[PDB]
Amino acid sequence: EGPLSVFGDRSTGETIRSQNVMAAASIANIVKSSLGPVGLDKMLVDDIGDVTITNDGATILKLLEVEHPAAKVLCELADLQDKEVGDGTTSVVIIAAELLKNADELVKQKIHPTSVISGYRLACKEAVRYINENLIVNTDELGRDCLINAAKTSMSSKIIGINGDFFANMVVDAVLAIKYTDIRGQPRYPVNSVNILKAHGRSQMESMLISGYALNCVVGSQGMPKRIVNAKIACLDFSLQKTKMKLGVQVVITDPEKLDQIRQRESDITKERIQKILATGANVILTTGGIDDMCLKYFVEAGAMAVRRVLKRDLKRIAKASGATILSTLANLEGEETFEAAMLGQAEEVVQERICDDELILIKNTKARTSASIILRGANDFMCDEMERSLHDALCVVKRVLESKSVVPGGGAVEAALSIYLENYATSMGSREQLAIAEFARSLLVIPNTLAVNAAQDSTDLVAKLRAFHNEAQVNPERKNLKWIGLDLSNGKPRDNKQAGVFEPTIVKVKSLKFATEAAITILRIDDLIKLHPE
Amino acid sequence: VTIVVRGSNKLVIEEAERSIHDALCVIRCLVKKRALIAGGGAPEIELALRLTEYSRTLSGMESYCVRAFADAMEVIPSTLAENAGLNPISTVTELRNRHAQGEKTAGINVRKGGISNILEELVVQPLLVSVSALTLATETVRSILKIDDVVNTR
Amino acid sequence: LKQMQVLHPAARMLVELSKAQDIEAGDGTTSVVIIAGSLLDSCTKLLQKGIHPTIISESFQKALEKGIEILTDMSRPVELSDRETLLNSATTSLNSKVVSQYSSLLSPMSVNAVMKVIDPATATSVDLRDIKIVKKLGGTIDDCELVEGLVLTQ
Amino acid sequence: PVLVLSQNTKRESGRKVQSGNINAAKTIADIIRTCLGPKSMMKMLLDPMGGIVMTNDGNAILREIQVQHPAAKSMIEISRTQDEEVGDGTTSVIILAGEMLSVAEHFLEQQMHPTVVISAYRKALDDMISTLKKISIPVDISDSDMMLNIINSSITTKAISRWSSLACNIALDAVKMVQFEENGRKEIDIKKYARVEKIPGGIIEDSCVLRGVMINKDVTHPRMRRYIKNPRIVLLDSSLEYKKGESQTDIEITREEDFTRILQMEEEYIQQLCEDIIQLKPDVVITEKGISDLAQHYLMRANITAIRRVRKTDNNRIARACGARIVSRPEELREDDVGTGAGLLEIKKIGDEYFTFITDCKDPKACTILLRGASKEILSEVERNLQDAMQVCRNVLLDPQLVPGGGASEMAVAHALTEKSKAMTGVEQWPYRAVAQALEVIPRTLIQNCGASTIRLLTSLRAKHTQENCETWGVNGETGTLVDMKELGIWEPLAVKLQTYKTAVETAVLLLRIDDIVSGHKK
Amino acid sequence: LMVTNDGATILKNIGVDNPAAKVLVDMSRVQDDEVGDGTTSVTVLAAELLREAESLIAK
Amino acid sequence: KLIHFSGVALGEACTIVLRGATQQILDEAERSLHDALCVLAQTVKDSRTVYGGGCSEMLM
Ligand SMILES: Nc1ncnc2c1ncn2[C@@H]1O[C@H](COP(=O)(O)OP(=O)(O)O)[C@@H](O)[C@H]1O
Ligand SMILES: Nc1ncnc2c1ncn2[C@@H]1O[C@H](COP(=O)(O)OP(=O)(O)O)[C@@H](O)[C@H]1O
Ligand SMILES: Nc1ncnc2c1ncn2[C@@H]1O[C@H](COP(=O)(O)OP(=O)(O)O)[C@@H](O)[C@H]1O
Ligand SMILES: Nc1ncnc2c1ncn2[C@@H]1O[C@H](COP(=O)(O)OP(=O)(O)O)[C@@H](O)[C@H]1O
Ligand SMILES: [Mg+2]
Ligand SMILES: [Mg+2]
Ligand SMILES: [Mg+2]
Repeated sequence: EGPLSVFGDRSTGETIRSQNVMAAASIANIVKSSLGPVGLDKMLVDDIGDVTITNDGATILKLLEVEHPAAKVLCELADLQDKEVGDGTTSVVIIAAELLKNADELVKQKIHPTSVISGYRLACKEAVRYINENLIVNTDELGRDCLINAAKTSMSSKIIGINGDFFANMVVDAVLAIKYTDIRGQPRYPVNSVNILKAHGRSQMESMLISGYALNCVVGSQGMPKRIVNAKIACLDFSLQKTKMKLGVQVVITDPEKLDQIRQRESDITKERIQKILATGANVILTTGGIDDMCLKYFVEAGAMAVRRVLKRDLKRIAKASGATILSTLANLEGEETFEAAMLGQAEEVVQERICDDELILIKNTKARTSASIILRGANDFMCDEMERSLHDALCVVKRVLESKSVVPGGGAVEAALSIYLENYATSMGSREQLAIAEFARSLLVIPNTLAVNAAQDSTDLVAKLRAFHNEAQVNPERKNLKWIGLDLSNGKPRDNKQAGVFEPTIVKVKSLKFATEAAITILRIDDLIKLHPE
Repeated sequence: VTIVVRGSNKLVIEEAERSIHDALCVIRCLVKKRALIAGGGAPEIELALRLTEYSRTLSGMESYCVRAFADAMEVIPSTLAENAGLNPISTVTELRNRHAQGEKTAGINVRKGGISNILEELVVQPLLVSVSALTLATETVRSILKIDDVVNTR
Repeated sequence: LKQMQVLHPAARMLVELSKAQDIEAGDGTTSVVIIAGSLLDSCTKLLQKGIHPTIISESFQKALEKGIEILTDMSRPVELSDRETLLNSATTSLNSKVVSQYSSLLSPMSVNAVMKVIDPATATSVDLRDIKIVKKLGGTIDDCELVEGLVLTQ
Repeated sequence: PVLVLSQNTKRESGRKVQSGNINAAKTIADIIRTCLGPKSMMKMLLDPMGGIVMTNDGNAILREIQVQHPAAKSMIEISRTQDEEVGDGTTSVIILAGEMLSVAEHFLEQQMHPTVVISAYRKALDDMISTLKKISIPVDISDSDMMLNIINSSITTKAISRWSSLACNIALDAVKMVQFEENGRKEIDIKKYARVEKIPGGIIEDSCVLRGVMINKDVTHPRMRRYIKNPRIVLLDSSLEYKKGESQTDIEITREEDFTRILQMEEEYIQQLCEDIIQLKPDVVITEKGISDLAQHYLMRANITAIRRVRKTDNNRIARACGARIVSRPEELREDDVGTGAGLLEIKKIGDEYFTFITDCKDPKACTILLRGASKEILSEVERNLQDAMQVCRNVLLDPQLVPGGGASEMAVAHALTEKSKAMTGVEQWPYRAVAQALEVIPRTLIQNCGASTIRLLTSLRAKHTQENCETWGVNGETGTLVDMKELGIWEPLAVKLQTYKTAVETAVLLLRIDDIVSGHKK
Repeated sequence: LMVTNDGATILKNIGVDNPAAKVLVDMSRVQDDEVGDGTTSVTVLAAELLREAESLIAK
Repeated sequence: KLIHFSGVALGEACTIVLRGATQQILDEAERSLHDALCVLAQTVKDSRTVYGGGCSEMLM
């Protein structure tokens, strides 16, 4: 080159705008075949041969290697949808890539993009205001029916699709079992406080819900008992090993006769602590730290159960559920050490079971509060991992519905209505912005097209029928009931989705529109690029 | 006082941060020099128009140099009229015409697409921005003209 | 200009020039480069006409002084108790960035930050180290807020 | 210099992928389908370290094979889930999976969406389970001669079938002994308490199951006794040796009498240990760690016998057999932790090497199976066969049900499903029938290995089952004639069949939900 | 990068290698540390003396 | 922000603030001002001067 010696490659004009659109478009095409109940799955084989099967949109993109900056923006777009909501991570990627592609043709025609950007923002703001007319009140619907159907709808297009009724009952029961009562009047449903365990073996229809808690640990020693019919659980956070002076303290001996008493105290301080614990009636001991082999003997003779190397987060939930209190030391508000009986947990049973060649621990019927855990069974490990990711999507959907009592129809009824509304509303602007708004309405129409294409049907006839039905709902307000016509993919016909039981939380459609528009605007504001060579 | 900035990407957040940091600096300048001036390229067209009339007063070799300095100020008002998709020659000719027969607030109006009174559009900027920009520019150019040779050292 | 790695020795003084305006004013960091660019461009014609460079440097300084007096006669005083003027100044320096849409929310916030840091009676300078900007992911730009207190990350 | 988007990642899609996975699944089945039936031949495998695995086990064949293809990795994995779950049926599960996956491509090429097939497959699985439970046979575990026929019907297909009458007794006695009810009502049949020991030489007719345990150790000091009749035994955990502390200790000595006194204090401390053990008057001392030379001197004085450095896996078996429990600190040694349930202690020589025996227990809950034979390779195949038998017997004791073997169940299920599909209207009718017809690959494989006509024998057997009460008719695997299973006497536990059908159906569902492959993305 | 007019700063940064040129650089550095001015005049004068000296040798 | 001392007792030392547009001007200004301070300090030590502008060279 001549001027601007930068030691790098720069591109300007139509060169970088077209290149950015293709980079964004290619990301959508990878995951376009994973949307809808007729969707399929993918493998992702790394170099070392580890296999992974999933259709979860966020998981796929996180596992790919991308270096084009216009595409990396979309990869974290799906990641953000996971944290904020947890569902619809594939719908957002498709929408964002369609907004860019449709806006690019507007810019090739001599339209200044700042006019286009303002057109997009107005469309997004008006769409969210309109979406508060298609609201369905949760309490108006049956409490159990709305939760069950919402879980079933978000469980379709997965490995456990037709097993919905079995799994939807498990999912709702687990969520209602962790309901928390909080400040003034706010309830709380902290999902991911339910422990999910995987173990291959029998079929998935024999996966069982546990009314209590489950630990992936085994008892410390063989001689110790392996079932307690009335547990007095004590939770501890410190190791039980032979004591040892701190690093600052040294031991110097000038009278040999004192050596014998010195060495006893190392093993005798720990003995006294154990007897304080066992004198109050504790049967089960749980510890995050380790336990020396000598300390296990005292539990054996007293007939008590003890476990070492317990995860912190597990101990927090058991202490909350069983009423016990986590201790990092024994000292009290005075000098000496005490261990009262008002600080013990209580559970109805502790059993170590056998599940396909290994063992784990079950705690049943905790009395302070209720807690639940789920064990999943499958043909092998790859299949077991798939239900786990496919169950986390079900837990999040139910939690969002309970917190916010409002759902919207699925199948594409939302996009079909919005496309009709925006096209009619843009005719009252009377400036170059109507062009941008009209492009927004057409871009939303990609979702119903993608669903019908994957089912090997006529995506032109079906979508044309919807636009006729939703039009007759906007005008002629006697037929206003026709704003719930959705889409059926098995028979390729329209059907009333509200009565059919297809529901999605509103916070999915609402948040997806906002996030997609922001990612489309930031990419649209780039006209040139500068890349510096590696040093 | 503290401000919390949100966003959807790390790229958007940093650009949102820098934009806020300028809005803060504009207010700071408004306290150091309690003066306001019209924007939209008005300070530059008016600068060029009066310098042209000033050059005719001078005689000799100096008159040419001030004329070159006068015409250099036309770059900015043309640049704004170019990025908006207008005809740069037509706009600047209209601007210099309207500044030489009266009003001085006339400037480019992107919303309307032509030239109109600027203060009716509520676009202003502090005086220190225009003065400091000009002063630092001329000091650098006078420094560049003193250079004569380039050599390579260790 | 900082992020790019310019290699020409005379192109490495423009990056420092733009940093000079940033320190004193915080705005007009692009415009000052454009002005400095056009002054040097107009110099190539004069050197061909036979002008010695020393004459050019002296003549520009003559023009710079005249430029100062035209701008000063064009300005207008501003009183800090006038809130409307400050908003129009802040939103004008803010509608040139990506957050021009969200300026209807940020512009009243920016002025509030400055008015809660200084005393308008004896304000001769503003220190921006008492205003802290905290960056947090998630949400959109429309969720920013001003906190009249302390925010801790840990 | 170059512009890229994904940086060296391959990708495939379309109908090539669906046909690619199925063709890979069938190839694995073709490797193993020669190892089914009483006429099955063996295979020998070669390992990276130079050993030879001459085996007939279905799982054993596959775990020594390296395959790149993603589709094949699934088939290898479900092989070991079956073995870890029910221990038997690692070959019939693979053959079913290939056939259930192969009769599906017929529908795919007729433009049928996979989700239509999947809903049909899992719908046929429920009727498969219900029909199996209908024809189940209840068994009485108190009948020994009935339990011998169950185990015999599961090892007639292996190498020990020559010594079958011996093998059933070994497998049955061990499982009948390790059964243990404990605190609460938790009944278990754990299998880390049934050690299998191999010693080359002798003859295979010298194998026996001991009432106790065997140890590959010998007495520390030769003067110590080697033959005791009724030993009183104690099991320790710590070491009888003056070891250092851990609290950053050091000794400063400034007198003539401090160096010697310190040394004498270590011998008094050991004498404190030995005297405390003697207080309980035992005859045998077993410890996990070393024993100082001084400690042996005091112990041999009191006519004790000691063993050094026994693995923790062996103390737990001894503790359960004799009746003692392990005690770490001798100061807390009592009379309730001393084991008096032995009946002999003997140390023999088996080919220039010393063994320790503890047999004739009063009521042991741990056993040690002793095996003799030609060489390591043959005995390696013996224990693999014995493990299957002991896993077969356990499943009967937890779910006392039986179903006919030899292919009788598959035809019984096939008939029931087919008669039910003609009440079904819709496109799912066709996949619902092809899945049922895929079960007949079990009798067909048995016929071909026997050397008979697979066209004539199978059509006669299908016609047979069409009648009202003939559900127990199967195929004899040695002559090739349809015989009733009541008289021949072949049965297998209900748990084995249920897992075989469940695993086979679910794997076919997994690989039918595939559409594309992405590779080489380097984590 | 630096822009300078001083005659001693320039001669310090230049990487001369001719043995006779290193003598001229050394006087300029010393002169700067002595009175702080005239670094350019000393080197020009010390060079103009040698320019006339070569003509005299040719005679 | 810098600490300001005003109305000092002796004042036998001082500070000088330099301003400019580029780092090249600031360095050049500081280096140029070093020449002036030194040559003036020599004049105070020995206060006898000789004319310049070529008047001195032509005389010798
Ligand atoms: N029974 C159904 N009929 C029609 N559409 C459905 C049905 N079940 C789910 N969907 C549609 O599937 C879409 C997204 O489902 P999914 O494949 O999980 O993608 P995402 O990752 O966006 O959740 C939703 O827009 C919903 O309308
Ligand atoms: N609404 C407007 N109409 C016309 N000109 C504007 C408007 N807003 C800002 N400008 C112009 O933008 C110019 C500089 O804006 P900016 O892009 O921030 O460059 P700089 O970095 O030099 O400040 C100013 O000269 C100002 O006149
Ligand atoms: N004597 C026999 N005659 C006919 N079939 C038999 C006989 N013994 C065993 N079988 C059949 O062999 C099948 C599988 O046994 P096996 O060869 O051990 O393979 P796997 O147990 O790995 O499936 C069983 O279904 C059983 O019905
Ligand atoms: N205004 C002036 N008129 C005439 N001669 C001058 C003037 N200013 C400086 N000089 C001359 O310039 C000469 C060179 O000085 P200078 O440029 O600083 O280089 P040096 O490093 O040798 O001092 C001096 O001999 C001085 O006499
Ligand atoms: Mg989804
Ligand atoms: Mg600006
Ligand atoms: Mg078998």
